[PDB]
Amino acid sequence: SMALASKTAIVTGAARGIGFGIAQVLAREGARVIIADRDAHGEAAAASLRESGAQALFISCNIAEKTQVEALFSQAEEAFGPVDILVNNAGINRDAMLHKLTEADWDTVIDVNLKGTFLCMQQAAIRMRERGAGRIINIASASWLGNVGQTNYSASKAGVVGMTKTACRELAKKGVTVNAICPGFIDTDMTRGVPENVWQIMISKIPAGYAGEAKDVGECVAFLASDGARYINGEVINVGGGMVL
Amino acid sequence: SMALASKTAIVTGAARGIGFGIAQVLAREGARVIIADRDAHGEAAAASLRESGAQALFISCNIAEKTQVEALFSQAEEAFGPVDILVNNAGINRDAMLHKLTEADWDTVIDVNLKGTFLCMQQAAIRMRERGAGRIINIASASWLGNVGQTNYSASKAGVVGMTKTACRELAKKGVTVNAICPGFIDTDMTRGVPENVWQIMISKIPAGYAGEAKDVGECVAFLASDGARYINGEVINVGGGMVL
Amino acid sequence: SMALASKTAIVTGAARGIGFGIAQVLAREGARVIIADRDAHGEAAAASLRESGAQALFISCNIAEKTQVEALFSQAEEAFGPVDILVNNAGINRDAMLHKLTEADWDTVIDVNLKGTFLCMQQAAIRMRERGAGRIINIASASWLGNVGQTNYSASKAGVVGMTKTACRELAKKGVTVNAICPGFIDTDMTRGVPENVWQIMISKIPAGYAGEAKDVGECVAFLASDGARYINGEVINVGGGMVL
Amino acid sequence: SMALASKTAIVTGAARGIGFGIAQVLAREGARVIIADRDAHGEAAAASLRESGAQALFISCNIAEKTQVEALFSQAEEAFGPVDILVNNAGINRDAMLHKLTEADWDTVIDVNLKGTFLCMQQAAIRMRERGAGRIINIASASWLGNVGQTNYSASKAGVVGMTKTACRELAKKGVTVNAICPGFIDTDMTRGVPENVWQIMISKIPAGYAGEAKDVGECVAFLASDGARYINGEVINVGGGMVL
Repeated sequence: SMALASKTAIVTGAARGIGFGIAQVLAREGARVIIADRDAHGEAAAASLRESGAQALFISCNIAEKTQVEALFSQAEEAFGPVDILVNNAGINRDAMLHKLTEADWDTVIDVNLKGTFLCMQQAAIRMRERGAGRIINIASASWLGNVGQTNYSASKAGVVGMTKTACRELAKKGVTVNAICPGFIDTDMTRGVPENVWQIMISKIPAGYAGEAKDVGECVAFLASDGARYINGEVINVGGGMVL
Repeated sequence: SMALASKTAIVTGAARGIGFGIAQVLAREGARVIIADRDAHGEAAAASLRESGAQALFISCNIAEKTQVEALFSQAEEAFGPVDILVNNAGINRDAMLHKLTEADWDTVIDVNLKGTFLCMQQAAIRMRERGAGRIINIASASWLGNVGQTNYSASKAGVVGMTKTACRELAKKGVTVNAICPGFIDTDMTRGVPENVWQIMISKIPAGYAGEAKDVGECVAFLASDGARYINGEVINVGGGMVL
Repeated sequence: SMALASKTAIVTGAARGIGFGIAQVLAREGARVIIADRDAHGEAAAASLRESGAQALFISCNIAEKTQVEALFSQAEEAFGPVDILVNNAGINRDAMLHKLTEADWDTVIDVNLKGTFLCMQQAAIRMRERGAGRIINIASASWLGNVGQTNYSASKAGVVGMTKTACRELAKKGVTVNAICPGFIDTDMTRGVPENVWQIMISKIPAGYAGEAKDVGECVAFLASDGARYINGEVINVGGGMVL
Repeated sequence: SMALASKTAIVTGAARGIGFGIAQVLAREGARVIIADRDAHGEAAAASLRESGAQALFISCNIAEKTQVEALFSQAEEAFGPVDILVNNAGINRDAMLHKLTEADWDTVIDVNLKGTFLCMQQAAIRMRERGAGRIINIASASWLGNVGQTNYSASKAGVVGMTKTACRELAKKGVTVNAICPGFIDTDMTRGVPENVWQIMISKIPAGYAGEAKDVGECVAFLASDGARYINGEVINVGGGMVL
């Protein structure tokens, strides 16, 4: 109980899906949570958390724009005090085969997934290194080591891993940990359109024999955010039931 | 509080060092703990846990002998009920350069570190797969990807990683998780004789800038042992403050 | 001798350094080589190859612009016929600590190193998948798993690894291999420009005890480009004398 | 042509299968080859190489016994001069699920695959470090990161990777490289003996869409053995057409 009592956390992309489950678990452990998203459903997400007794706020933000990320952090800190935990979960897909991928679809995915994560990491780092404490948890993807149709997405999520590791080397001596999680196949409100035949193939690749839930990702986030995980830094942890993509 | 309430754990090699810190954290979270070791100080270790309010017992065992591992599990279960958590921490070093390593020093390290871990995993697996639940956590080493003077030790700990991954593939569908932890440079009661100059070199390789404590390893074990970590399987998690060996 | 006889290769970033050594080895093995670079010294590079008896041409190109990459490939094929081998070596650095990295310096490094590599891979893939044969060799970096001061560079080079792996999955069945090489510490004008203390530290991290040459990278490229390496696909091979960064 | 002219190689486990394909390619490149095996078909293997124009000799050896490995190296050097290249390919399987694996089947696989490889590496290292040159190439397996039914085999082959990396760290400064290859799914008499459903499943896991040949592994061995690969050390290279097990 209360591993993260009165810590302030920003979770990007947390209106739905994996990010909302992360937010739920952080709130369960006592964190005050900022849901940062472009999706207006973020307000309903924050309200759901509040209804359960947690303190939460939605801040509408496009993380690809530095000025908006700056404003996000300033507003978060005005509301809830210093940001102790940043979870970079925001990510989009615009899949296409390598020979067909448009420049626009390339650009959009790199801008959100990779640049947006950099911009948020940067705002956290500026603050956390001065304060001498912090947690940065990046949500990458099982696709970081390749997946058909995901030239842009795999580039973006592998790039997040590289930044995770660099950031660990720069920030560990300041009392900050920076780690990445790679979810496996997670069944959420954002995967309700996966065809049955495709689910069967996915499940066949999972030793556990079932698709995970958003809260499985959230439990790992909450551990990494805790004081107990002070000596885990620069790691890439799969939360996937053994699945190899 | 009490993430492992009602659970029973065997920790091998837990009389001192990293293993004892693992046992302390599991006990803190409510597990009943069997300290399995050849070291007679194991009794004092179990007594220390009892003095702190935990349920703990020492069982003298040489994990390289199958009959002793069988007896360990039968006695553990007679005392404390079904073993929910196995932590394979026992390991020894008999270091030598590749061109100098004696056959006896080879044989001893493989027998304890690799065969002993297999024998304990096997006794856990037989039980856990029938019961439909379990946790196996193997303590490997940063040396699994090579270290001067450690042909035998690196062989043994890399071999533990291979078995971890195999066991995940076999046991995940039965409700068991199998994961490995690689400690970095951890300062314990078993490293009090490391020379100052050698510590300085070690610390220079750690981004965090300090050597970890046995309880840092224990926190990660306790998370992996928890119900919250049900979807983490087959992983190798470094607990080393960013250190690359 | 002549493992790549009358194959056509484009090597990006080949005016100097690692890329020029790659070009030298490909030419030694009989490839006709396009040196593609922004650096005008590319002409002298091509002339050096020609003086040795090889067929080589310099094409001035900024690989961050899709139109220039399209023109590069069309010109290459008009001169030397179908492109059998693409080596993506072009890359820039604009290093800075995470808390100090300007948006322009982020943007520029991603645009050249990551987007530019994608655009070249895409032009190769369009052609090679129709022809039923090809080689794509991406030069990543030891920094892809982190390096102080290299948030942007490490992002870009880890992203190249993700794309390498994706491309293998899409193109292997078409007779194309896609692989990456991570040079270690290679003796070039750029590494000779680091401070003396940094040079000594780097040599102390290399088991071989010396900094490699550009031609060492070239030998690995030439093997992967050969018919003998038809079954090596999606790999990331370090050419670094054992160095772990 | 003739990348390994004047060199002498020992290939263990080279009577059949992957090891014989390795021997063929080394002989094609001009090496004198010792086939070291327990299998009496080793004589026919060496005769086939001789019939093709190569220098080759069969030496019967059980690599699990140190005295036999010592005799192997002494006899090899009496016949063909200093051993420049050691390829550790010998390995056996005694597969069984973790909960069923007998002690004898554990013991035998570790003794051959892991101890035997150590003993051979040790005899090579003693010699090569004094001479200031050498190549050690260990054949591991795709199973080193887990495979159902292969607790013992996966332990043994992961252990080989650990030793490879250790040996690189000790021997690189003496002019020796130590590397490992992990074959994928290679078409041999042994893989053709799997059940139909397993064959189909395996082909579906290979991006290249076909099972490789023993000579594909041999091509990678021959490159690593060459002077051109002097700066590749401590690597684990998959020869698998992109296959992830």
